Amino acid sequence: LSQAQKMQAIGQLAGGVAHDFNNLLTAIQLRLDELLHRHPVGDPSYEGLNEIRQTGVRAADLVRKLLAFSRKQTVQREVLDLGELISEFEVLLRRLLREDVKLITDYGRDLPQVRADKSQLETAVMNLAVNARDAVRAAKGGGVVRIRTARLTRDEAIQLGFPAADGDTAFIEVSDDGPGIPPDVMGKIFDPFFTTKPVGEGTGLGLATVYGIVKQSDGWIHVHSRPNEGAAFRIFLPVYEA
Amino acid sequence: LSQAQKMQAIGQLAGGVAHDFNNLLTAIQLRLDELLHRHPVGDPSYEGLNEIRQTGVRAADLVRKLLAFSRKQTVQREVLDLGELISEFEVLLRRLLREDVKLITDYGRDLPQVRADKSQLETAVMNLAVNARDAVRAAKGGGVVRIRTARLTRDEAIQLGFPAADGDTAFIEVSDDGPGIPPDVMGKIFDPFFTTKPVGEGTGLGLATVYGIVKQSDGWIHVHSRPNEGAAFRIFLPVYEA
Ligand SMILES: Nc1ncnc2c1ncn2[C@@H]1O[C@H](COP(=O)(O)OP(=O)(O)O)[C@@H](O)[C@H]1O
Ligand SMILES: Nc1ncnc2c1ncn2[C@@H]1O[C@H](COP(=O)(O)OP(=O)(O)O)[C@@H](O)[C@H]1O
Ligand SMILES: [Mg+2]
Ligand SMILES: [Mg+2]
Repeated sequence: LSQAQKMQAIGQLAGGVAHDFNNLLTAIQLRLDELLHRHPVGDPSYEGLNEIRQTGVRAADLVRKLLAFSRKQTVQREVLDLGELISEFEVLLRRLLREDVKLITDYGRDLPQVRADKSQLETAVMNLAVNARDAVRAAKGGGVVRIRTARLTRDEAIQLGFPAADGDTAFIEVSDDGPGIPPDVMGKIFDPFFTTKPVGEGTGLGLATVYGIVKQSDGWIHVHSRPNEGAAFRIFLPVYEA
Repeated sequence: LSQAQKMQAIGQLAGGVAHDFNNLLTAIQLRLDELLHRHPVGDPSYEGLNEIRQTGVRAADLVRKLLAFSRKQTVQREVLDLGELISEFEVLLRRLLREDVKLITDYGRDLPQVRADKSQLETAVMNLAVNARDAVRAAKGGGVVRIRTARLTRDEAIQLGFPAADGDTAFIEVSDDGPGIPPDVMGKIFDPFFTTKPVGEGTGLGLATVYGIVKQSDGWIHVHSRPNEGAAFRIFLPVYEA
């Protein structure tokens, strides 16, 4: 879980980099094949652009083959009671908060069955919690983290965050009383290695891990957060039956 | 060991790619800053080269931060008896050969103490063995893998393979009766993801793993092999005392 779950993080970062990287790479390929058309065989600039083109084909290939390997990781999708899951999380959740941070937990009606890798959801939810914990250091006394497990019908899902709800849906939400996330950053936030926290503190690994896990679990994740009025990360998973 | 040692491989590939990649990247940077000097602000080609330059600064950074994370892995350097190590390896070595492949094992005099991660050397030696096993499928009946644990004085080391021997030195060697490795390829052989074996079979992971482990262990690795007269991979580690 610090060894087996570092292996896990590598999976989810490798998957996200692969996405960012390949988009960048396309930008580069477009531009370079454009320059090659401008400055072909005869031009002094052709050799330099070609050498770059072919040396880039090589550097990209290594990266592609590494990322692809660096994912190839294993998951046990269990049927899990959603409530029973969070009740056992409560203990670590209590462990890492303490100090001041008031914690309030809120279990809804008719709490659904959900298909997922248990150890993954643990991490997902812990990453969110730790995030919420650092987001309220400033209030000392104010800080107030709130996690809200619940059911949701297709309609209740859409307004809460998830546009593409087929039918019923399971819902987790780690809220907080922090400063919130400015619009400037809200887009870049699950980006691998993105952080506002300084060099030695921040890594930018956490939410890429979360994003990957949610996506990995047939799931949608969505945030609403205003400036000054605290963050709130919400996870949506499909309900299970058989 | 299939989970904990996939994590291990990621370490050693990430470390090797990092090396190859950074060399490629330099080639590209040289050429691109040259083109920017040729075609500056005013030139139509300046925008395309700059856009490429800055989008490349971004794609490289992700890769750098991933590789650097993707290594950060853990090792227990034990003092290990060199002979006692290989005797327990004999069992897996016997496991994976069988069929035809004649095996001969050869334990030298005064068999030294060596400082290393046990599970790593297991893998290193298994990767070599599996390699030797596939390298003699063609003789059916001929194939003959030979592993040769032994001591070596500084001089005996130099002629066997290792130029930079301080003093005494521990020596492992997995030889075979295969076709050998042509000069064309001998350079590219520990390169991450390099293989001659076709797409579905080969991965090119094995010897990058080995190279990394040897280097990881204050160690030198060297091969002599002629065309037609079978491969022979040799590992040199420093002897231990305290
Ligand atoms: N609950 C929150 N409140 C305010 N800002 C947040 C919260 N969670 C995440 N962020 C912002 O999003 C960034 C990305 O999160 P993460 O991937 O965990 O980075 P880090 O690991 O450095 O915190 C953080 O660096 C932070 O700037
Ligand atoms: N004992 C050997 N005899 C002949 N060729 C070898 C031997 N060991 C390695 N090679 C060559 O070196 C390449 C690299 O080895 P490795 O990294 O294990 O690649 P792979 O995993 O595909 O075998 C092999 O693909 C093969 O072409
Ligand atoms: Mg975090
Ligand atoms: Mg191999």
